[PDB]
Parts: sequence; structure tokens; C-alpha cells
Amino acid sequence: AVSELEVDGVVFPSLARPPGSAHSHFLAGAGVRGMEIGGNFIKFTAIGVYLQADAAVSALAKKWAGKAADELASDAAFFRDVVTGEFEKFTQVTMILPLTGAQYSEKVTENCVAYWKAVYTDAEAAAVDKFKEAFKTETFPPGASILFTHSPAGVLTVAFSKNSSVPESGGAAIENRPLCEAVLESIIGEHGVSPAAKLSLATRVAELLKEAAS
Amino acid sequence: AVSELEVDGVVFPSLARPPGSAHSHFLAGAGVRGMEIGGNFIKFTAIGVYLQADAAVSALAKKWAGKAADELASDAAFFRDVVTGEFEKFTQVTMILPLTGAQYSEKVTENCVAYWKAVYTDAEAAAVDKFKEAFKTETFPPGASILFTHSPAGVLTVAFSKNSSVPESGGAAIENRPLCEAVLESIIGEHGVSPAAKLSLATRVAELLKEAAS
Repeated sequence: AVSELEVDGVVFPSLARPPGSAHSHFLAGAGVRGMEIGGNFIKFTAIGVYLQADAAVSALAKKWAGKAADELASDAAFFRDVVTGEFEKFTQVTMILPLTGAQYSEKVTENCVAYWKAVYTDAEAAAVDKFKEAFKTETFPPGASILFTHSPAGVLTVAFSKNSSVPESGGAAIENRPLCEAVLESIIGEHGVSPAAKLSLATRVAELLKEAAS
Repeated sequence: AVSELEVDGVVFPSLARPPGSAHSHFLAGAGVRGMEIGGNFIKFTAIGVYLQADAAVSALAKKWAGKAADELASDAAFFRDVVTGEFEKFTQVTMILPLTGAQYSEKVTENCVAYWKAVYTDAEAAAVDKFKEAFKTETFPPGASILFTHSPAGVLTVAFSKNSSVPESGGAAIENRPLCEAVLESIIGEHGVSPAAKLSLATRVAELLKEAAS
């Protein structure tokens, strides 16, 4: 089934074919990402979350079938299950405000870094280095998108999309399951950077799970 | 290394990550689809042809290395080798003059099955109707793009892009070598709709094989 959603101006297609992926993805959820400055919620980006067209839902249904929107929303194990699921995920980050690749890299990376510090090998450091070198000569105006593909393997594909042409390569694919998962968890995790996305996601997947029961 | 190509407004990235593909592709060449009408020369389409980054150069290099761009542009066998090669290709079709899903579908359908008419196994008829239906309810204003991915064995992945978002799916992949190859040969083949794209292609690929050949 599944519908297309519009966050701010950004329009997210219902069914998609991501770069670096052989399968179609359905729009699982979408929502604004912003900051709290001076007691005001400034919107920075619009995030869309896509899941593998049939792998996901079948996979989720085993622990989450029957459960409702609020129930799924109130459970961290759910969002960790979609983050870690044995299927392809995809994330679209479209800009409302302008960001630079350096700053973006800087604190999607530094928090993964910090956490891994607390418990972080050389594979992690290398993956991070490839990530930010992928990002530091780039610019993102309003409308510019970042396309993240999270393959079931831990391979992270990075594409960029100003305008309507083919997504442009962000470099070589980065094969590091911790970073690949972490990029997505920064969004949907427990201290997920976009609560709106999580709510939408939970609601829609709930609907899809009930619909299976013919 | 390659360069970005601008074609009446449409920007083609030098290094792309197409949907349906694990690999990066390099912009092999790009040019308009044009046609003489009355007073002037009307631009219909802007087409970009991409080849699998690592593999294309290697596969083409032993029949066509050393050979000059002159020689390539002149010989149809070369373009047959690009169409037929054991590497994956990608092509982007960008409007900049409004067309329908229908209009384009049947743009390509007959000519293939005209060829197939004379020299037509069901698999082609079925594939043709899956293609046709994959397009039927879509509409392409100026700026919109069709994104075709051709795997080595001839499975065709279709996507659409009217913005900076992740490409929207055109449905299930179409597995048929004749049609998959036909879609690209319609562009760079003997009766190839865009001569300019071939010229560009020969020019760039020649320098690439020289570069890579020692």
C-alpha cells in the first residue's frame, strides 16, 4: 500500500529505488529534524526512512505484529530492531537550512566516536576517516539531499543529490557495520535526532503489519 | 578521471551511483535528442550515458585500446560493444520539453519490435508490456528524469526522478536481454536517437583507455 509524505517542502516518494541497492524500498517514515535554540524549534533538515520492500515487515512481524502505533513508539527494542534488521535500509536527508559537509560529518561522527570511546577499533577510525573525507569538499543548499544506503552487511553507500539527475557518488562504499548502523541510529535511536521520524515510522509500520492479516 | 557535463541546463555528474547498482558509474558521454522543425532545431531530451567504473574500461580496452577517438566514432562495432559489454551500464533521460509515460514507452517499443518483427520470442512481448505498464501512469514535465539501469546479463531497472529526493521506483526489474540492450542502443546504436551522445562517448572513452593503458 503505502503513501508518499511531505515534510516542510520536501516530497518523499512512496516506493523508491535507492542508489547502491538492488531492491525497491517503501517509505517507512518521515519527519523534521531540528534544534532547540533560545526556546525555539528551528527546523534544519527533513529526514525520510525507507525499508526493503518485502524483507522488512516479514522480518519485523515476528516480534511486532499486532502491536499498535503507541505501543511500537514506546518501545526502544522496536527501533533497535529496525536499525539492526537483517534487511536493507535507506535514509534521505534533505536540507531546509544550509549545512556544510564538514560540520555534518563533524557531529554525526563525534558522537559515534564518543560512545565507542566509552566502551572503538582501528576499523572504526578508518571508516570515520573515509566518511568525513567523503564529506568535506561538499556543500548543501536548501533542497540538496544526502542519500544513505544501509545494506544488510554493514556497507554504507553515500550519494549526494542536488537537482534531479542521478545521485552523485560520495566516494567508495564504506564497509563498517558499526558506522553504517550508527548513522541511522543517530536518527532513530534512543536519543534519536528526529523524534518526528520515529513517530511517523512506528505508526505506518503498525498499519502495514496489521494489513498483512488477510 | 572524468568531467561534469552540462547539456542545455541539465547537469550530469562525472561519477554516479545509479539505483539497482552496487557500483559507481562514470559519465561516459552526454548530448541532446534533437529534431528539425520548421524554422529551428528543437531540443527534446538531454541524455547521459554512464558505464561501470572499474569494469567498462577493462572490457573495452583490448579490442579498442590504442585506437583513436576518430576510429571509435566512425565504427558502429564499438557502440555495439558498449551496448553489449559484460559490465553494467546506466542511462539518464531528462526532459526539458514535456512528455508522457505512454508517449515515451511507445517511443521505444515499436522500433525494437520492428527489428524483432523481421529478424520475436514471447519473453520480448511480455517484457514489452511490463515496460509499457511500468510507464503508463507517469508524466514527465521539464526537468524530470528517467533512470535506466542495465545489468550485464540484461536485467533492466527503471526509476523516475522529478526532484532531489531518492528516485521513485518504476516497478519490478525487467529481465530480458533484447529489451535491456535495445533501450540503450536506441540512444547510441546505428540509428541512435542522440548522435551527440555517441560523439561525446567516443571522445571520453578513448582518452580513458589511453589513460588506463599503461
